[PDB]
Amino acid sequence: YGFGSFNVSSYDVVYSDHCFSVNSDFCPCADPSVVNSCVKSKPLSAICPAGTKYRHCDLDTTLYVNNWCRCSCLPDPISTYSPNTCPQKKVVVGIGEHC
Amino acid sequence: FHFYQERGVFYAYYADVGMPTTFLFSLYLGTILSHYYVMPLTCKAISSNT
Amino acid sequence: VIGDFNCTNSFINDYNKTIPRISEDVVDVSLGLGTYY
Ligand SMILES: *[C@@H]1O[C@H](CO)[C@@H](O)[C@H](O)[C@H]1NC(C)=O
Ligand SMILES: *[C@@H]1O[C@H](CO)[C@@H](O)[C@H](O)[C@H]1NC(C)=O
Ligand SMILES: *[C@@H]1O[C@H](CO)[C@@H](O)[C@H](O)[C@H]1NC(C)=O
Ligand SMILES: *[C@@H]1O[C@H](CO)[C@@H](O)[C@H](O)[C@H]1NC(C)=O
Repeated sequence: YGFGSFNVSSYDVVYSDHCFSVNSDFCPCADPSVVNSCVKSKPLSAICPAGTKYRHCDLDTTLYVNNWCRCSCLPDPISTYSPNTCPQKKVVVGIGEHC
Repeated sequence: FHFYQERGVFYAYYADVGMPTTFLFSLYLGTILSHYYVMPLTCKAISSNT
Repeated sequence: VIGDFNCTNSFINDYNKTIPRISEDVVDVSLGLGTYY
């Protein structure tokens, strides 16, 4: 997805603190057709590759607010702690392997 | 063939004479392999009509 | 699918739903099949 680089100093060392694992058909871009049906809190979408699956969005309707796309991973995977809904599952590094 | 993974490393065993396999190679990866596939062999004349 | 790069899309039978029945067999390790040195 285009990790380019981390802008750091000359002698900075980078270390992570939260490692996440996904599946092998994971796409953070939303579907480009359910964005053509929602109004409130509209998402960003694009074309995902051959085999991947987009982000799911609920079509929520209430008495104060109309049809809005209630999708996962809000605010962020680092602080959303109803985490059976955003695919980026938290992990811990095993022996011999990288984050 | 045996193909397995353990602690970043990939291990391959093979045999052609007999049933038990012997060690072919190992390879450090640092990652976890999650899927495999057997490719279809588009041949010309191997079929039932051949 | 396998990759995500369009190499060739000539002669693509994309209009089908019949999953090929694959095969089955039973493993039998009784004579050494499945072991190594
Ligand atoms: C780090 O790089 C980005 C992109 O080149 C730039 O926008 C940002 O200002 C840089 N950081 C600093 C402190 O200059
Ligand atoms: C190949 O198999 C078919 C199946 O019935 C049979 O009719 C044919 O004679 C076989 N040909 C050879 C060369 O074995
Ligand atoms: C895939 O590449 C071939 C090149 O021969 C092209 O004709 C075809 O339109 C491409 N497929 C798509 C979906 O663009
Ligand atoms: C799948 O293709 C075969 C031949 O290519 C055909 O006989 C069969 O009806 C097809 N099934 C479907 C659901 O399209």
